[PDB]
Amino acid sequence: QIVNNPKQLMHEALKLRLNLVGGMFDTVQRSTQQTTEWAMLLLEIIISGTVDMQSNNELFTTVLDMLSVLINGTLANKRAYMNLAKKLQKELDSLEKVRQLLPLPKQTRDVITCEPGLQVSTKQKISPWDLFEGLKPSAPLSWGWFGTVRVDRRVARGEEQQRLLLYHTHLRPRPRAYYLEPL
Amino acid sequence: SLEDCHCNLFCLADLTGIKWKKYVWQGPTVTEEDPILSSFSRCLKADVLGVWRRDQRPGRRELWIFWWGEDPSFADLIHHDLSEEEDGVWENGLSYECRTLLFKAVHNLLERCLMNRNFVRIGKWFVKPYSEHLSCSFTFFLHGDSNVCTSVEINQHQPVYLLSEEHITLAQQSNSPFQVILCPFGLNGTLTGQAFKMSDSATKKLIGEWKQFYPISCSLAAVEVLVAGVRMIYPACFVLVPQSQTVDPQSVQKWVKFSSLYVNLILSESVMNLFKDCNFDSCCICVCNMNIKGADVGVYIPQEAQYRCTCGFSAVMNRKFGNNSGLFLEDELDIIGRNTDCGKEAEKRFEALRALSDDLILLLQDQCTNLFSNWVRVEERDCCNDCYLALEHGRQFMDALVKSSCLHPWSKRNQCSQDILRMLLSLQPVLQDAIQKGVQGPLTWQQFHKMAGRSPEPLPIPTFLLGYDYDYLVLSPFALPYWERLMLEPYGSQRDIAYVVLCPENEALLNGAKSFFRDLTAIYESCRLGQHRPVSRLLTDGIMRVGSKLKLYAQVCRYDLGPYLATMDRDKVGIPTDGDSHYPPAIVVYIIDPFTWTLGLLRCFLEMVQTLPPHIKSTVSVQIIPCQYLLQPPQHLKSLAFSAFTQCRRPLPTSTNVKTLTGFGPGLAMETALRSPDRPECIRLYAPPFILAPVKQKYNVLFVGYCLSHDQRWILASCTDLYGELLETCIINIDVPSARKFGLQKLWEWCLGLVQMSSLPWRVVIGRLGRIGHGELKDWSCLLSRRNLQSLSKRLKDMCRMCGISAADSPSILSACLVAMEPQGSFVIMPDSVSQLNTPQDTSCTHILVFPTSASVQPNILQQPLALGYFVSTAKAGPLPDWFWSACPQAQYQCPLFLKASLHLHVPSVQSSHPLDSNQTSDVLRFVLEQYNALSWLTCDPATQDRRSCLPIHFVVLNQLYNFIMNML
Amino acid sequence: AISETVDPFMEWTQIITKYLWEQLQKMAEYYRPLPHDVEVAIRQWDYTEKLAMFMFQDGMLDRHEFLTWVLECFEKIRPGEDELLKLLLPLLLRYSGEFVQSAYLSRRLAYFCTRRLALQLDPFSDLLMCPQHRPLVFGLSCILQTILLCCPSALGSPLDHLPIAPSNLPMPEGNSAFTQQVRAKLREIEQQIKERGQAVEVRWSFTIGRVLHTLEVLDSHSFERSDFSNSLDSLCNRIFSDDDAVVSLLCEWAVSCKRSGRHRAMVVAKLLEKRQAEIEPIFQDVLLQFLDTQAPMLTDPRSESERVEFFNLVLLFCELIRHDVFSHNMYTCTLISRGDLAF
Ligand SMILES: [Zn+2]
Ligand SMILES: [Zn+2]
Repeated sequence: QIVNNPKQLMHEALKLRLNLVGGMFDTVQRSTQQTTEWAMLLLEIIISGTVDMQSNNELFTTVLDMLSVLINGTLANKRAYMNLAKKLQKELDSLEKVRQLLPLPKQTRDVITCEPGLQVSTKQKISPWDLFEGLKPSAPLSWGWFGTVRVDRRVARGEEQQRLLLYHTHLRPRPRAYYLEPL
Repeated sequence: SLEDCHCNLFCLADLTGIKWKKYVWQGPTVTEEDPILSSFSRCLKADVLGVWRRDQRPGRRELWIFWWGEDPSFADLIHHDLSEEEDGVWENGLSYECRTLLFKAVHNLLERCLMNRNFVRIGKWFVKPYSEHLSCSFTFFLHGDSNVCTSVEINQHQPVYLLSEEHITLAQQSNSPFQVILCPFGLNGTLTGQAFKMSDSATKKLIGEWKQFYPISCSLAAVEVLVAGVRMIYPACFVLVPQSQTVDPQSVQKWVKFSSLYVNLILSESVMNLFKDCNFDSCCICVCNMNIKGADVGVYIPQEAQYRCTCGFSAVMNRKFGNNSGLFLEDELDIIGRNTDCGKEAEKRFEALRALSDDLILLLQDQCTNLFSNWVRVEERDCCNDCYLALEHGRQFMDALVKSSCLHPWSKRNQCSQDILRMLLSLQPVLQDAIQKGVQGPLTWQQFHKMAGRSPEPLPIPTFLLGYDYDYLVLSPFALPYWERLMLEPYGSQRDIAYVVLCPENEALLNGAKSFFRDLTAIYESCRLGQHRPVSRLLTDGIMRVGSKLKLYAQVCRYDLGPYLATMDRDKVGIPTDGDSHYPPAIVVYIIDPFTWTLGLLRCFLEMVQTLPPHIKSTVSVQIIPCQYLLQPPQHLKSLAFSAFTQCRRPLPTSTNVKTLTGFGPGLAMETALRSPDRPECIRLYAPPFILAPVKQKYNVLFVGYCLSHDQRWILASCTDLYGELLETCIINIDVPSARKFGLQKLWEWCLGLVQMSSLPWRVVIGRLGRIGHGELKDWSCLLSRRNLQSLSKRLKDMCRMCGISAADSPSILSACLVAMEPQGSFVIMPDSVSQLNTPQDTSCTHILVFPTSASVQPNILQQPLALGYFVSTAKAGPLPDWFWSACPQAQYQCPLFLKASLHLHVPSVQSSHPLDSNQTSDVLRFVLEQYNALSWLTCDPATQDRRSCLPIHFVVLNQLYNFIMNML
Repeated sequence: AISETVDPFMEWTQIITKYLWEQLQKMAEYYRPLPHDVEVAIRQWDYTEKLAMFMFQDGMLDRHEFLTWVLECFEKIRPGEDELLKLLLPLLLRYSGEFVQSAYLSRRLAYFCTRRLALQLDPFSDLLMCPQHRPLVFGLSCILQTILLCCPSALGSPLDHLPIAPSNLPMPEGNSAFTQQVRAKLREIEQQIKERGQAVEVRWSFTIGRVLHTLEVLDSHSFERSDFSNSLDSLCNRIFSDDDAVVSLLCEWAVSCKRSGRHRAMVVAKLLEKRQAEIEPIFQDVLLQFLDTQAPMLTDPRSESERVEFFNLVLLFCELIRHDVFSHNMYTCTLISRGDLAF
């Protein structure tokens, strides 16, 4: 009902539920896979935007406390900790606090493919171990991602204009100190 | 993209078929007898658009009535003595005066409806008394040919409580005066506590008269309140009572350490009567009379007889944006007034802000050339000076303190995207009912762009030019972070650099220097930027050591570096010598700065250059690196490597090596022409790492922008080419204790000096970083006149024979243009609300929209804004000068910036198809703004994913130069 | 290529940690009985650590495993070996940015940091004199401050072992303003976590039930058998927030005087009457104002039950005065001063 939708009457409707699971947390940690089953339930209701910082500053804090020792209950196995960490991230300012509970993730370089007016289409992820300068061509990178075109060399436009100026003999410019003088 | 994000806009109504009539009264040189107020209240109850105002002639007041379709009953709503003087329809044209009055008429009905929905008004704000309780302010503008639109500004304010019996009880026992918010206009008053009862005879009549104009609910009735030392009985329904990024600095600190109805009736004709089109914010001198005063402002601002100001100027709003914004002191004082009050405060502040060598300044502006590096508002005083007029007018009927705190500071005392849009959809029914008694909700950019009567797609991303092989390469700007992996090469042929480092004799700082520059050499050479080896003489890895202590830092600095810069071949036997066959390396002096002043360090460079032979001095550069980089915490190395390469500026050769070996010939003719006295010295050609790729006679476009420093003593200017090939900056001294016309003449000479060094016709587009003045427009119109630009074309022909034969080679000027950039501060777009990639997080986008912005519908200077265009950009803008955001400081922090670009001169086809030569002023802006976006992509830091800052590159360098002068001076 | 006939992040991170683990062992045992092998270790420790830092910024080796090894090296530091610790403190400052992005690592780091600070005290003024202990205290206090500021979800709590609050922890010198601002932010955030921890202490779950707790302990035996433990000789000898909780216990039985028991209802009056018996300045308050509100049905004297139950209260009121709990001299001087200002 909340996700498809008496402005704030449902907030207290859930803090009693928080008191329910606050009472029966000790029952939850007794089993092994039952730790996850009501761990995941509260995830989908938080991420939906049912509660934000402006609604109840303390409300958000209360669910976090429960979340720390559900994860601390994994260690006290470590592997079970990872077993659920991969199952928690597989779905995904308020997000800053949520991700702090999970472990540090692996980072990969991202390249932005333009694919042409000349707009941007997609983004590609490449591991940082494939980017080395020993190979002459680009193995992970493709030149067609950036819309590369090879064009023949030409003399610089600025250099040529200096040469063509020799036939003109216009007025001599100011010594660049004429501007920084009293009026 | 932002083509589906929600704005805060509402297409209120359509002006087709509208009709209006004007009724005028003349009086002597009680509200029931008055015909203007009796008719205004009577038509307001019937819910028809009505508005009244005063006229220049004393004792003259006029009432306007707007309606749609069928006429209302005019035999009853109009008093007997009132006589009409104007009967117009939409097909007969809508002047600006009518346009500004229609906006207030809509706001009159809108204000009435809002108070019926439990909204209380405090000045410009409408808030709900006790988050989804947010204050919203309405401003109007006419968008499109005939559609009338509004923009809602939503802000967070502290809670406000309606006055009740409980509040009064504690006031009587309180010795201190009780502070409360009064009126729809937010007056500041003290609650005396002498509450009234509705049964009283006085409040029977007082409330009865109040109900005629404002909708008052229906028990407490009224209360005595004292405002600004003047007491008055005021109804208790309208009274209100108020409620009354570090981790990095900290850890850096650590690293450093260890290593009454009559009164409110008059006010509504002065404070809220000003409801003008927001498109005409960028305006200047009145074209009709060549003055800064016009329209009906002669009655709102304290003779001369202006005649029929048809244009859209409004001096009331001119003083708002032209008080602290970057303007010439000569132009600003005209807007305010020297003889009147507040003229001395501006002069006193300017002098108090103030309270060396010429060649030092020239060195300073060379370092910023590279691509990589209170006052009470006048409009507020106007409201305070309006209190005295209204209160003294009101007090007469009954028979410094006021200017200080007449108005409650609640409106001056200060988010999320979901909650804001919740109120925006909440406000749609209110707007729907008010006009109807349809309206589109918060418009997306696509809907906003579609009804402008003119594509909502983002501007295309330009491609760059690089060198992969010995040939060129057209590459996307997103491939810059992989410069080393793809082994690309820049322009300028990899200039070679030999460096000297000055380091103190501290082991901790010495050891770090060797490793840092060893890493710098690797990244410099890994990129195809050339060779970064030190000076060929080997003295302990090319590091020179030194040894209050700045004096010790200078003696060895000058005594050592001054003079310093002033047959077996086993493997060679196999290969023969190639032959004699047919560019000295640049010298860079790296300076480490132990100090956490700097000029003390730059004083070496001033002393070294004078004691050096000319050929060595022509290529010598200085770089200063702080000592904290070596010790404490890489993207710094890539930025430093590219900055050093860009600053090289390889000099033009002084000899051709023809070896004529004969009396005379074509080779000698080039040589003797190369050494002519009129040829300038130190050409110093500029070659950047990359330039914009060309896009399909020959010409060029010069983009120049300028702004004054924090003091008006200096004019800072910068320039760039169409493709970013050239980039130069200038500083002009204007310090007189006429003062600006000479300064602008020097600037125009500098711009003329650049175009005349080429051999192809140019096009000039002039930009202004801030708001254009009212005198600068007059001065620029004289310099950039048709007669003038044509005259210098003929004067050029006389001097040069070569220009005489071929006109395609003479560096004449084909067109001129003046454009001013300033923020808007009225519209806001939230990227979070929608309707594969998420634009604001990982990409930069930019949309534009330009329209002719005519003053009315259906000699040298025409109307003030010729054409106007919005500049919506997701990418952040750099640190702008403080006066840039003075008008609308709230828009400074929003992520998608709104900027306004205006046209002022547009001199087309001087010599007699490019967009700059089209007489349609809308085509000129979309060409200038499109090139403004394209030049903004040259700011993409190779160490960074996207462009570091918004706008054109020339604007960005000018801003960097402004802060550099500000910080060190 | 040859192994084609595996995550590079995990394997290459393990090699560096194993290689760097050997360097620390060499340095530690050689300081206690300069040797040449230390210089060989020092050069390789200095360079390889700088190489690992660069690869960390490049994101080439796994962050979680590398950071986990760092804390394992910081928990093996011998007690009192500040020197060895000092050559490792800059590792914390360099990697302080990514420590606050996880709660597992911050909790491990805070418990290491809090315990170490307590050992050094047995305060800050004497330590700052020593050039050796000058950066350690500031380094340790700064890493603890930035943990809660950016990562509050990681804080029973590590702060339990620390006797001093982070609000008044020693701070680097220089700016008076900045230091005061950050101190205010730190103290308010510390209070935020202090109340959050209390809230979690009750697992997200007054005076009437207190007597019911004491009812069952007497009910374990027979009430007829007057045991030896009801007397205060055992209670007061082994002992001498109980005064504030016992004022309700005496009065609640007193108003419910329909139950009997008088000669066994004075032993608890002996407990708290001795604290105020030596008076012959402060005065016990809010006592008599409570009781006169609980007087029921004063308007109607037709019912005899409201009279005799109130008559029992006066007898309870008479006997409590002789126990000397409600003082009279400071009460009557207020009554003396009540009419003095009226005249
Ligand atoms: Zn010429
Ligand atoms: Zn005009």
